[PDB]
Amino acid sequence: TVLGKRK
Amino acid sequence: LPAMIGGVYSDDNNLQLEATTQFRKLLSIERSPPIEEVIQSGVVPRFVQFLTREDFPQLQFEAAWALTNIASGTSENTKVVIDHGAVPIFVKLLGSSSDDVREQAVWALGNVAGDSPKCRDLVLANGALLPLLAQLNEHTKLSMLRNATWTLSNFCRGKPQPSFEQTRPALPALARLIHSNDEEVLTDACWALSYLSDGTNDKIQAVIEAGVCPRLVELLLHPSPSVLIPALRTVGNIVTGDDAQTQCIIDHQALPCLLSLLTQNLKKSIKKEACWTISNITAGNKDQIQAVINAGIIGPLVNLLQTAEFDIKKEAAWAISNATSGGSHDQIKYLVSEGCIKPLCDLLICPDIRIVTVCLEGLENILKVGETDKTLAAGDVNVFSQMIDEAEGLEKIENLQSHDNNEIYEKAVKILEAYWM
Repeated sequence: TVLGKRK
Repeated sequence: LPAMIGGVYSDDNNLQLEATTQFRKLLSIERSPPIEEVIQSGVVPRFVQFLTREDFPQLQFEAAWALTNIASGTSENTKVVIDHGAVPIFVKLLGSSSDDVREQAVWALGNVAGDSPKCRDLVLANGALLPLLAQLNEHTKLSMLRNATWTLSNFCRGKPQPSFEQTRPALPALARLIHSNDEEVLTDACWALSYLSDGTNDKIQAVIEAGVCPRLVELLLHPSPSVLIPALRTVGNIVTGDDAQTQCIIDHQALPCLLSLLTQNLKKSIKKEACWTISNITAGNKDQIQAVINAGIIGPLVNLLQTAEFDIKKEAAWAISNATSGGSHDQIKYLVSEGCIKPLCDLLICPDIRIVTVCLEGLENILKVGETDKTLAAGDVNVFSQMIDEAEGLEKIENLQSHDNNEIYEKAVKILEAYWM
């Protein structure tokens, strides 16, 4: 929920 | 000066031309050009008239040049030129029979558009993009390519971003331009592409469909930081998109390239961006994560998470933690075998609250795998809990039950309750 892709 | 103002307003071409050349020269100086002082002489509106003198291409050129130098000044200097109606004229001058006039109209329009998003959107509204792209072909001289690309980059620059529908036709041109070997063109093209790939994944979809990916990965290895920086930005933006969009980059051996950006002695800002880029790839599927593992990036990555500057540690944590999120049981054990448990634990006491949640989330995914190994071996203790305990990580999490933040609070409790009863 915190981890993933970032613009 | 009073002879300059006069010849400009005269009827004589000789007088007109000398005066404009003089003004141009006056405005063409390197140290604090007298731009305020050339405007208040009232020749600016007269300069705009000379632009329409198609029979006098030299006067056009010189007038366009003085107007350009005026528009390089303050926001007001640029607003005066706009208010005198020079924008559509410069766009019309892009169709000039003279090559010097066309090149100067481009430089002028780039200056107006570089002033602000407001000015950028007016230049685009006066239809400057289409006559600009038509100046680009197999015979365009280098001076014009530099001019046109620098201009194209400024049409794209700025927050808020221009409509993507307005800047879209410039994509085929920019995609060719990154195949140049000229550093200045390569610099401005990549900046221009870094702006267009910034946004939603359908913008990224347009960019990779234009075919830029292979050449962009090459520009990661450009010796000049002036080209590497915007190229790294663009590539980083592309990999913030989906698995398939991210794949267009991975397919051209970018991971070995990014690996070398971390290993050579480069600026912190560069190393930080390669890691953020790397983080959006381990934010991908098991095979994209496998593509990173294969390149040998984990090894050096861990070292950064352990010993690098905090602006880099922040991004290395995200890379490592994202990998635990999407990875398999075995890939995850490989991350631990490369020794990521201790560097993740050490950052649970960093002052950045977001980071602490990322490391804590990464540490929990390690815990779940160790839990599965404990059942498969029918063992007494989770092996990975012992490592986390060993890294003084158990005590840090115990102390995070004292944290002021609820996100951090609730997760430490969740972790201790699920693995330390």
